[PDB]
Amino acid sequence: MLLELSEEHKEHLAFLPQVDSAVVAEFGRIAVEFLRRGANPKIYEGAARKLNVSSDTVQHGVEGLTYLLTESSKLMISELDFQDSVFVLGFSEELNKLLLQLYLDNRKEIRTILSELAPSLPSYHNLEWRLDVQLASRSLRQQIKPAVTIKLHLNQNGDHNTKVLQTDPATLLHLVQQLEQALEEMKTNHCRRVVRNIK
Amino acid sequence: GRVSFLGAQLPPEVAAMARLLGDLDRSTFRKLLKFVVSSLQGEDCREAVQRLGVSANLPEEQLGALLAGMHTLLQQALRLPPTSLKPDTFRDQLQELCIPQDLVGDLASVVFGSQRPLLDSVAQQQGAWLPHVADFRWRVDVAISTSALARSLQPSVLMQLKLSDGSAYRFEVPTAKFQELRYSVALVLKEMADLEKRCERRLQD
Amino acid sequence: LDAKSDVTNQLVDFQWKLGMAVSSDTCRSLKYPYVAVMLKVADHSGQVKTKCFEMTIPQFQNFYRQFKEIAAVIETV
Amino acid sequence: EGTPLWRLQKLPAELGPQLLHKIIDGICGRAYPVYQDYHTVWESEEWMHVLEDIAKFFKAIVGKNLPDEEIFQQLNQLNSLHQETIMKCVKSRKDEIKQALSREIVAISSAQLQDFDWQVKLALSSDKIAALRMPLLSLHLDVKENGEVKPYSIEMSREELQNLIQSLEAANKVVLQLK
Amino acid sequence: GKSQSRHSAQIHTPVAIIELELGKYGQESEFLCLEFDEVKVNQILKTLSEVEESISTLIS
Amino acid sequence: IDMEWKFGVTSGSSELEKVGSIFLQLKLVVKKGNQTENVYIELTLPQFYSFLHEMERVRTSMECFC
Amino acid sequence: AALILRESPSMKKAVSLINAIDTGRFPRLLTRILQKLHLKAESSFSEEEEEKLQAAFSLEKQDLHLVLETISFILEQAVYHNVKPAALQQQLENIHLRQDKAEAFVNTWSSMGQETVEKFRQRILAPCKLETVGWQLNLQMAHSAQAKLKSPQAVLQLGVNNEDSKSLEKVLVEFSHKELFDFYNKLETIQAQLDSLT
Amino acid sequence: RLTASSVGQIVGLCSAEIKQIVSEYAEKQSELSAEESP
Amino acid sequence: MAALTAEHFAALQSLLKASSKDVVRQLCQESFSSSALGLKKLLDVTCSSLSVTQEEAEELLQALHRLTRLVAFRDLSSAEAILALFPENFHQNLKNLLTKIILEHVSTWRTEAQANQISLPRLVDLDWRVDIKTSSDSISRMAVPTCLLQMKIQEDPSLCGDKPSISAVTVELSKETLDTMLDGLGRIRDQLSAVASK
Repeated sequence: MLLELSEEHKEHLAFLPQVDSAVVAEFGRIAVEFLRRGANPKIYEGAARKLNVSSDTVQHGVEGLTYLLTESSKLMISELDFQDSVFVLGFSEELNKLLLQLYLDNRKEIRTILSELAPSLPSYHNLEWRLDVQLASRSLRQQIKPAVTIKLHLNQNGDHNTKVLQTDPATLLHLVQQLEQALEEMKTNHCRRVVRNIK
Repeated sequence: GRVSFLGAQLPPEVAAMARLLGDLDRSTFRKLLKFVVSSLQGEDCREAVQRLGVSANLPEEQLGALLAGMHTLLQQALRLPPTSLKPDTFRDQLQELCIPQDLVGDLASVVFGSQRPLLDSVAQQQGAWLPHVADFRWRVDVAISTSALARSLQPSVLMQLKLSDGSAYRFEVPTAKFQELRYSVALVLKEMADLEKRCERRLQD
Repeated sequence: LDAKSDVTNQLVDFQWKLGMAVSSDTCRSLKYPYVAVMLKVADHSGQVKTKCFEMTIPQFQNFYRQFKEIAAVIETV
Repeated sequence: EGTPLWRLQKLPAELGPQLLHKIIDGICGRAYPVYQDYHTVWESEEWMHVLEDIAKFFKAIVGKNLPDEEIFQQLNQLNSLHQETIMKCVKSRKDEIKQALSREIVAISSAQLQDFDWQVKLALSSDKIAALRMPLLSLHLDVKENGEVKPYSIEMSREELQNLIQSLEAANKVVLQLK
Repeated sequence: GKSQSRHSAQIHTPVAIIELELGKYGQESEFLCLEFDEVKVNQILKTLSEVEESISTLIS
Repeated sequence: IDMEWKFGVTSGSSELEKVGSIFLQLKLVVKKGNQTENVYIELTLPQFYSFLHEMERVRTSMECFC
Repeated sequence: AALILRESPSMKKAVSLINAIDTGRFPRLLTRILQKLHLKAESSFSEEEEEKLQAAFSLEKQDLHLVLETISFILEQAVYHNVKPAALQQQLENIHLRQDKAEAFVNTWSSMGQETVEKFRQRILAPCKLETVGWQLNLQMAHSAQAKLKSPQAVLQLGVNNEDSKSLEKVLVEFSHKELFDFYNKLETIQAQLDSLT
Repeated sequence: RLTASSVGQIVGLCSAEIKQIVSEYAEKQSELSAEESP
Repeated sequence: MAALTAEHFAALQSLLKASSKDVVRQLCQESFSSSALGLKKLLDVTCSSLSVTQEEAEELLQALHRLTRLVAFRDLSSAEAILALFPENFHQNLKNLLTKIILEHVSTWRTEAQANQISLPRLVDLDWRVDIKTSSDSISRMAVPTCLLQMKIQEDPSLCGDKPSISAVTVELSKETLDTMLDGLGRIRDQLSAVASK
């Protein structure tokens, strides 16, 4: 509920306090880059070349800051709780404000990234319907057998899957009648109480 | 000035049935109700229905509508628990217009009879989407030697899992991954307990 | 159920046909000879498969010559 | 041990034609004779052997189109009555056996067509438009490949159907003159 | 040329192994392996000889 | 083409709390035509010993002619 | 019978060729291998990397590939026996290897030897492994045949890596409170089994 | 890693069948090693 | 379904209805082997003979199978150990009967369990046939040893579907591969012998 940090993880945050906020902002930008465009340790070589700074501790610091951002956006905890949490790191008030602002400005994008880690389940994408009536066959020449053709599209873990079906008017009416009941419960007292008292 | 449990607007199936059952006797109706109930547990009882239709000289077009009306009415009735549906409101909604007085007794007996626990038990079994675990067997080994290592001495666990879908899975599982799995299970138990606590406290206000 | 004689396969019957292709959608005078073969073979399970393929005249005569050489070599020792 | 029909002697002269003709019917595509009709005269594990022997002997005799005498001489050591039954059976329905043999020749291929059914329909309206009125032909195929029957389905409109008919008629112009 | 097996201690009967490269155009090739002895090899040779004779007699 | 093995000891299972059943696992990289296949097997102690003796016999019989 | 080294004409040729190259090109690739000796799909040397290394040596790919194979085999033997660096220093020099190669070998072995054996210790032989764990927590409130529910439910996803097919499948499982408690008890029993090896 | 006690502890289980199997294999030498050149 | 509770034990207050112990032993030897094929025979026997519904058979099977599995798992070779698992008020004239029944036939369950352990496919039989390659298409003649090892495999029916899936394999070896095989297996055998003598 509150980020009561781990000691071993805290030890990796010791690099930043001995570093000015000017490079802490760059490290935060690097964390955003690692989330979005991916991680490349060659950037450690670039940082060493452009600053003569060891790659190992820079990697430790960037990964620790990124982990802090991820587990802070993962809960949507309020700003006061975050300020209380980082008060133990012995960080400058300006650096604390910079960390809080950087966390604040990139919560929704992170939570959009994290939502792809949940189990992947079949999901509705699109539906197409065609109406046809059978008129002739190889055994009967004059017939009337109306049917409704359905092409159902589902997405599973990023792929497109298709199903071909068929139905009759009465079954279609039953389907509509049941699915209308499906989305009529969310307007009832029980669902309203459940969805309101929680948040 | 109340909303019936059968939806704000009565489905055509039950509304039409109201006129149809106004001439049928009580015994044939009771037999049809028995057949409908036997259908709700998943048993096939088509032949008995066909025999009844043949015996009573009933067109299929009317028997089907009557069966659909009864099935839909009972299905909507059984969704709610008896706490949310009292007999008083039940027969008040069942209001005589186009309704017999002698059949509501049968309706109440079937809904509030000794069969209700069975219907709820099977009804409870309808709330499932994904497979459930059927069995769990394991075997822990202690690797002593290997082709790529004279003495390994690495504990390992072999796991086999079967699911109600008929799927069987067998795989290895090292120790660290096992610890991760155990911690995840414990965390899920804790969060489920939290939700169980919150349900009573956050909805009885 | 363990016998050394049968290891992989043993064909049980051998059928063939002779015919030539006369015409095709992309060519109305294709007109080349060919020879086909049908093999039904049995594995250790005791079942019977059915494998069929098609050959040409040069390939068939190569096949026959190779089987002739095999017969000679197996006979000598 | 002589001709493969040597195992047929145990069966008396009276129950020969039924067995033989029902076997030929089984070869052509109908059912085969059942065990519970002649069980007393043979054992199952050898009943299968005699069944196969009769079938293969008949197929070979019909395919190679032997003369009367050579077929007659091979049956010299059989029963005094079975010989004429066999020869009359060959004389009667040789053409059916030839037709079955010719059909089996087409079995030399990756897949064969077994049977089909077509359904015609009138598409009235769809989600895209409500004035479709599109006639559509559905073609169902049951094609046997390897050792299994695989169903297929094809949906065609008037243009595709016309092109297919044109190509098949082009092929038929060759088939008809090849006979 | 066979020598012996687990239980049998002396054998001399020879065999032949043939592997067929089969494949439909534009698809990965399959392989088929077979076993033979003297009698079956002779039978196959006779069948191929009949095939050759049929090829020869149909030119005229 | 290639082979691997693993020799270990069991110390429990789903239905027995304590047991010391020994076992051996093998992987055989067999060239199934142009492709490659892996064959995974498990052996018990007597079966492994019999297999080793049979391989010794095969080595004896395989160097008779030359 | 008693030979840690399988000396053969291939190794004689290998020592003849290897002993010529200077010490300025040896350590880099050799250290590049120890981190990737636990894999046999390919070496740490891409097409272009082995091309430039070949250009530097200016010999056919066969020779450098064979030399790399011999070094990899030596390292595999060393990790198989978990030898102390002194054993290497003593024994490799016995087979006509110049001292620069021996020092490059021994320093690297001392550097990251125990990491290699720890990496191999977690190696697996079975074709299926569990790689990832994920779960989701939901509350179910109503369905077609019942209403007014307050029942929690849980879902677990298991990442099973089908190493045989070089592909990954996923298993979707569903639980209630009682089933999850039984699963937890089973896992606790397995844990108690693993605690007898302290 | 498995501590040296575990290496010793493993003896407490596998000795049930190792003792008999090694002894029998040494006894199996009657048909393997003792007489193979009759 | 439940744990070791009073529900099971009180429900087990119905086992004296039988007159012969043969039915009791049949129930004992089919409950310990719980399975879909082996459960149905118990269902039929109970329903047909004892004139009861399905619940009285299912819960009783649950109790008896759990007892058998628990005693086999713990290896309770002393009668007093089993005595610790029962309440005072539960029928003692039946508790002693169950204790004696368990004691008499424990070894069968202890041994048969080891044959059902999960594992990779297991060898059941093998055969080999040495062969000589006299001639080939690309060479007119030679005389080269060759080996053809054939093996039999039984896989668990569950892991393959509804089939028994018993397969046979054949591998054609040469001298060097056989030598490496034998050297490795002899090394393993020497390790085992050293462990035995240590």
